[PDB]
Amino acid sequence: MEAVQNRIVEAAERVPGVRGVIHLRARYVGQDIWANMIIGVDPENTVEQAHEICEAVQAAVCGKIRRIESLHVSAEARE
Amino acid sequence: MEAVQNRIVEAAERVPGVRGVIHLRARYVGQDIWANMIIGVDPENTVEQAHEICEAVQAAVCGKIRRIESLHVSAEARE
Ligand code: NI
Ligand code: NI
Repeated sequence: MEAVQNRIVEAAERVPGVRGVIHLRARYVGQDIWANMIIGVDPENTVEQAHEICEAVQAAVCGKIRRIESLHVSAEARE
Repeated sequence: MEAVQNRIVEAAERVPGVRGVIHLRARYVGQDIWANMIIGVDPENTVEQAHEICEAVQAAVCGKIRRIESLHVSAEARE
C-alpha cells in the first residue's frame, strides 16, 4: 500500500494546477484500489478550472496506476 | 510481474534517445526485481552517447519502479 500511495501522490503532483495533495485515502477492494483524494488549487482559479484540474488528476493517476478502479478527486484552496 | 514489466518498458521508452525496448528479462529475487534490458538507439549515435542513454534509462526506470534493485541496460542499433 505505501508504494501505491506514493505513486498516487507523485502522479497527482505532476498535473498542471495541483498545489499538493491535501488528503488521500486508499483502500484495497480485492486486488483493486478505490481512493478518494483532495488536491490544493490556486484560490483564484475558477470553480470550473478546479473541476478541470480534478478531472486531469483522475486521468493522470488512473493512467499511471492501473490497479485503481475508483478515484474521486476534489479540490480546496491552497496558498 | 506483467504490470511491473509494462512499467519498465514505458519508463525506458520515455528517455531521450531510446528507440524501443528490444529485450527485457525481469525476475523476482524475493520482493526485489533484478532485470536486464536492451534498448534500441540511433546507429549514428556515438558509443559514448549510447552509454549515456543506457545510464539515463537505468536512472529513469530505477527512479520510477522502486522495487528494482538491479538493472543492466545495453544498447543495439535500431532503424
Ligand atoms: Ni466538466
Ligand atoms: Ni560513463
